[PDB]
Amino acid sequence: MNIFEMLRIDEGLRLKIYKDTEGYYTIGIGHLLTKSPSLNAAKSELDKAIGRACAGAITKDEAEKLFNQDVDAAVRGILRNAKLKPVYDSLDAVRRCALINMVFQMGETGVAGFTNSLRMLQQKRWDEAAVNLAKSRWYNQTPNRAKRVITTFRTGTWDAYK
Ligand SMILES: [Cl-]
Ligand SMILES: [Cl-]
Repeated sequence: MNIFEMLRIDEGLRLKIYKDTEGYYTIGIGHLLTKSPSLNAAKSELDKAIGRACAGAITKDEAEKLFNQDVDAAVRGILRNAKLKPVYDSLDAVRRCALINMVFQMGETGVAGFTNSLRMLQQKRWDEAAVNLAKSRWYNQTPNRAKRVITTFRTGTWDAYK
C-alpha cells in the first residue's frame, strides 16, 4: 500500500466535474477546482489546469497527472511548514502517509490548526491523539474517511485500508 493507493481509495476517481462533499467543484482524484458556486468558474479553472478546452471532462491520464501534482505539493508543503515538518520528521513511514492524507484533503493550513493533536502525535501518544483528532468538524463531516486516517495514526499499520 502506498500513498497513491491510499488516497485513490479515500477520494475515488471521476472524470467529470462533480461536487465534493462540501459542494465544491472537484474532478479526477479529489482535485478541487473551486469553492465558488459557479460552474463556469469551475469550467474555466479546469481548462486552465489541463491547459485545453475540456468541456468539463478529462481523461484518466489527466486525472493522474493532476494527482501526481497534488501529492507532490502536499509533501513539499509539509516539508516547508514550520509546524508540520517536525511532526512529519518524527513519524514512521506509515503514519507519515496519514499526515499526507490529511494535508491533501484539508490543506496545510487546515492541518496546522490541529495543534493539540499534532503535539500528541509528536509525543507518540497514539491513543490519545486518536481521540483528540475525532473531536473535529473533519471527523463529523467525513467520518468513515476520518476514521481510516485515525486508525492509521493509532496503529501504524494499513489495516484500515485492507
Ligand atoms: Cl467535536
Ligand atoms: Cl467519509
